[PDB]
Amino acid sequence: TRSSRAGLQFPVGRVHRLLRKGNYAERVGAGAPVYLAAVLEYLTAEILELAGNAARDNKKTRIIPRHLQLAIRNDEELNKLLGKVTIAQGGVLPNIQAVLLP
Amino acid sequence: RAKAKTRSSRAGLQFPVGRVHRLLRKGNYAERVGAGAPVYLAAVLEYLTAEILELAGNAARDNKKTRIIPRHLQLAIRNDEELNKLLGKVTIAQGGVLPNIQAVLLPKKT
Amino acid sequence: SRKESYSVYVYKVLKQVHPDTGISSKAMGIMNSFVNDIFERIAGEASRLAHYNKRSTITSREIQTAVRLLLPGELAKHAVSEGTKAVTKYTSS
Amino acid sequence: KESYSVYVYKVLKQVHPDTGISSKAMGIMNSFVNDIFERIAGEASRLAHYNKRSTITSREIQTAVRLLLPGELAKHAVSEGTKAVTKYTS
Amino acid sequence: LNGGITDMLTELANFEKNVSQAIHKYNAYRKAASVIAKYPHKIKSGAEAKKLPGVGTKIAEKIDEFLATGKLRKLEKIRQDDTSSSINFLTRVSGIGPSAARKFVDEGIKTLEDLRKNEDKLNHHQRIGLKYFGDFEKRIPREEMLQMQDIVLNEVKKVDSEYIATVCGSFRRGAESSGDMDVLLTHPSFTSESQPKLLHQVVEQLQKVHFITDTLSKGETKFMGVCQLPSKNDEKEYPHRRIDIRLIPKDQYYCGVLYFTGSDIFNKNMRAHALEKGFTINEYTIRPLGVTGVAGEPLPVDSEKDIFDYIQWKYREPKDRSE
Amino acid sequence: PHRYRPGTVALREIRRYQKSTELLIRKLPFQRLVREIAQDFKTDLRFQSSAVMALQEASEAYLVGLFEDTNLAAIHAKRVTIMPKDIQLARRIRGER
Amino acid sequence: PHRYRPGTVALREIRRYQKSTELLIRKLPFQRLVREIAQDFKTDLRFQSSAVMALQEASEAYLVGLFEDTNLAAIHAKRVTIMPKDIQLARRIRGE
Amino acid sequence: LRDNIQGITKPAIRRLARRGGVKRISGLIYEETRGVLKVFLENVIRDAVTYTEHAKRKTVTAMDVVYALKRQGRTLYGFG
Amino acid sequence: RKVLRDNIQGITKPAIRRLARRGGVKRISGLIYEETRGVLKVFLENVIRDAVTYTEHAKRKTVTAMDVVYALKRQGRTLYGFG
DNA sequence: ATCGAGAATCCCGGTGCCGAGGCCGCTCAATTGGTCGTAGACAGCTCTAGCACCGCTTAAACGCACGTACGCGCTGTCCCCCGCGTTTTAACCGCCAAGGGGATTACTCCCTAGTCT
DNA sequence: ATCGGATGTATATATCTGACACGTGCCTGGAGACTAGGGAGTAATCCCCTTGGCGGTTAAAACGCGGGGGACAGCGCGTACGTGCGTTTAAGCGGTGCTAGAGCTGTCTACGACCAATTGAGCGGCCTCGGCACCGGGATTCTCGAT
DNA sequence: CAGGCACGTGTCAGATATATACATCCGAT
Repeated sequence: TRSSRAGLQFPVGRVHRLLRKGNYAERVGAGAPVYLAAVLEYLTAEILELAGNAARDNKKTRIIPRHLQLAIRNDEELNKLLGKVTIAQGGVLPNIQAVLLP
Repeated sequence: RAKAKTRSSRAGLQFPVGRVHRLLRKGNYAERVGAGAPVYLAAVLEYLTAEILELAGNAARDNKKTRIIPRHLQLAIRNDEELNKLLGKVTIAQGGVLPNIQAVLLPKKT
Repeated sequence: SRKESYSVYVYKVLKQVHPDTGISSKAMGIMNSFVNDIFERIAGEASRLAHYNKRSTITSREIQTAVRLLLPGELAKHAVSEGTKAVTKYTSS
Repeated sequence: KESYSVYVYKVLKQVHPDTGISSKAMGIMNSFVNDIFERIAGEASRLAHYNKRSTITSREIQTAVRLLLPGELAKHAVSEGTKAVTKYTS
Repeated sequence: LNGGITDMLTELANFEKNVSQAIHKYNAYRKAASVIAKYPHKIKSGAEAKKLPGVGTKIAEKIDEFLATGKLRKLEKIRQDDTSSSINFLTRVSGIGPSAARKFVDEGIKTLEDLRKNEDKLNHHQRIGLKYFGDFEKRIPREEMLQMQDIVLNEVKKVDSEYIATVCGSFRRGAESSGDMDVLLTHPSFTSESQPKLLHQVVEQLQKVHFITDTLSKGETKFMGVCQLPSKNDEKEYPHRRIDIRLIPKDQYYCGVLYFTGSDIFNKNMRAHALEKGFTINEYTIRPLGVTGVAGEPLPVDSEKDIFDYIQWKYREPKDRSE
Repeated sequence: PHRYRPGTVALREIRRYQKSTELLIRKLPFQRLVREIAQDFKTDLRFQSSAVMALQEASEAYLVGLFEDTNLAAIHAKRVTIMPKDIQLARRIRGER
Repeated sequence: PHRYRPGTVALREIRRYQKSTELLIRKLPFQRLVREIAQDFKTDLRFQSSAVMALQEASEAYLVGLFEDTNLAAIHAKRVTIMPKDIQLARRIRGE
Repeated sequence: LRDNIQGITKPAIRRLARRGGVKRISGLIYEETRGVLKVFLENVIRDAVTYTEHAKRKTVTAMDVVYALKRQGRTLYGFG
Repeated sequence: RKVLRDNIQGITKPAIRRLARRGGVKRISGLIYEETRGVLKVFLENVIRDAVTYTEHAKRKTVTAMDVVYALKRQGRTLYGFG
């Protein structure tokens, strides 16, 4: 398949099918699904790296949505990319204002 | 071959149902477009434009002017309580702002 | 060129509502941009809402639903009434 | 029955072989990837429409990624995507 | 035994290829007809054909309907359909095919007479195919094809004694008849890493001795045309025959000869043997398969016996390459 | 007896509620509120359980963000105790009114 | 020696700049700033005048909104002078 | 169904505000937060019920709720 | 060719004062001018980046107003009027 | 709680000016019959998951009593920005060169679904 | 001092996965020469639209300085809001029992997608006269100093 | 049209939490 041909793990066939049926433009070029697959693979790899690094803390070998929210909020740029989205049962990162503390 | 009558006149509207149909076609929003969709959308645009210009015309009339300029339009849009909510994320070129001063900003008098 | 706009149209609407008022060119372009913005917004909402329900077309039902979604209370109510009267008059031919 | 479960699981195994992912976080990743793909595709579509070009190509998605993502993520993503497409070309 | 079933599968394959734009249904039907024609028993039911690998559900039901009734309702309906039958008949002309068949039938051209009356609507290849419609559909007796080999070899060595020309195919396999002429030519000065005219002199001198009379297409490496044996001037002239000449580099000539000698089942059997033994063989070269599957550089080939030696397989004569 | 300084157990409790990821709202009263606010728009409509859970999660996120922002405003006012003035100003400055 | 009380001339110009609708910023310094910010990214750019007008008055709108919210923040703190700490409040709680 | 608004209790608001990161709460916070929660909930429910009505079905779906949430900028993850 | 520099100071103090008066303030603290200039510079940079990327698309060396109003529409401004 | 003396701020015409709006010629895209193709409408069938009810259990909510600590309220200092002359200066205002690029138009190359081997 | 509470370790629940087998729609068909055409890239203008100087011209920015009002501390009550302890109340949980409608599948048929002719409505040039931008005087209104 | 097969879907030992008893440091008075 083309995913092996492009050295990628996200399905180029499925994303090409979505571009066909999502009705974004009348015809879609050849490299468009490949390039989307690469971009999505990079973003997912970054998210999972941050989540795994967070799960290394707290001695948790399994990814939890709390870990995912922590990893997203700790990063600077990923915080702004996902600013207006809420993760279900994700909670918030710990933060107490200095004036409140004695 | 009878005398052709435009579909906007058949529906009794002013905005063209034909142009809206064309824009829906080559706007790539759906594969197929029904017959009633453009006439409904044209009627909606008629109502919205009528509301805007009625308010702008009133704002020009009580400002002793007989021609709508962007100031009148922005005053009409921002003055209404719910028409503002439709257009609360938009800025109008050469629009200006409504005159409002908070109470504490006024002098204490006495 | 062959640039298109909503000049003839909005002028006719104004003369229908206010018989003794004119539009400055900047304000006229503002009205044009407003019309294009609302058209794009409504059509995009209708397109998305058609795509969810696995349907393959845009009709009066989902445009009515879209103008019930984006338009708030009074404005939405009157716009829906005007649109449905207009479409009934059209299909009556 | 659309899902991205096997692919994100493969990516996780490639990056962190020893770490498992729960079902709820799995669904969160599914929603996140769908969100990003929809956002990029919509941006590319409207960008193609403004320029009056009728087809989406690699360049238009490259530009859409450049707008949507912030700086260093944008440059990393465009480098990786260009590498992938030039690999697929040969 | 099973001639009717095979004939019906052939007709269905022809209709699928020419009328349906379905090359894979045509291939499946031809494969079923081939495997049925080799079955040494009179078929008693479609399920009997279904137990063995090959024939699927649809073909089994069609065979069962034939055994019950002696025909297929769909086949009978499509036989009397003027448009579909006209398309199928027009696709028999060399050069006139599916696209041309639909276009011609859509514009009223359904028979050979209409094709002759509409010469201006046919290209050179279609016109020549129309001219030799009867001749092309005839098979070539082995003696006439031996004579054509003799003429071709004398002309080739007349061009240059360093040329090497081989007549491949069912003839090289020793079959008593073939449907066309296949010649493979090479010159030591022409390798994969080395003239744009080497085909041209052979073609031109074959024109000069009036052996080949028509040109269907001609390039620097591939020529397809029409040739005819010289008449005695007192006996009936020989029918026109199809001839193809392929120019292949010397390092790929013997691989090409092995490919074009066949037979096809023998080709896949040898290819599977090479694959299961760690080699990949194509029409052009022979390459190794690594432990990770990566193909290597092509190995030097100087004979068919060489290719047989690399795959540790005893050299089999083309007479013994039936499968 | 041994009592705590006001704010101390408040800090312990703020830590224990900020680390964990519960729902913090009783499910049944929220579901009853959703059903009672939904019947105004359409009479006798059913509700999927996951829809109620999604509504609760969204309300939790919205309210917790609003409370963080209005606490920030209160601390800005040289003040530590939150009053409704703060909430309505946080709503107004964010464009919601 | 007739001097107005402080603050009164402030309110009456408030009336003036809320009643009129000009640009409130000189064209040439804004154009030079825009060209500088543009050449920071890439060189050899030319701008249409409508483009720099669009940037100018969009910037006016943004700064007007920011000062409106900053005034709200200042009045909240029982104070009539806006200091930068009010600006970081407005920027932070607006979500940017 | 009558005063479900009072269903959410004052300690529940207190715990939620604690998660928000606040130390002291006035007395009038509870009424204001009940009001703002009611207005936010009705704003979401209006769009969700509109989506449900367009689908010609008499039960809402969590998919409709996340769609109505995404419509007004509050994107939600973890439900599809 | 004439590399521009030091133009952020070109936005004069009276200009910020006038914008503040339009906003509705009574008095201005002395050190908000630098913060306002910084706030403005970051906003112009955010808009100009998108406009320049749009202009890089279609291989065009001039920045029109229509692409920059598209860039403004990207960031939730949706400018009317121009274009 | 007044008057009085000055600074802003609307009403009087005039003056003219440039653009809003009819008007005409042109042209190309709505409009009108006609064909096909298929997308939903509509029915009928599962079956599942959502509403209703009951009891058991217990953890959180509610009410009451105190303690005290932030919130306002009131003074007191001082300093920092505002109002108002003077003194530059850089933004306008045309007034042109000038040349670079953004649309148009004719010419030639990836691709492309087969067409056959 | 001094009396009590959030983290490290054992340690028996508990529990939610990941690899392992079926099922069933996707999915590529397998090797390549042509082959006659469609979008897309490329060269050649036209002019217009932006940029760069050029000198007057003055509105606006820069600056200085008195001083008055507000920002900021500081102190003082005091009542509103934390803790703490009964108690009681309704939430979770775990069953049952229906049954309304979510979702799926099979027919058709009535809408829409193309498609030639046709024309009339909308788009560019093109004037032309009037709504309105200035523009000084003349009354009006607003504001601050005395008393 | 025929195969090949990559996702989708049940199903169970076991890593992976998870709640429950002491010791220790901290924390406020």
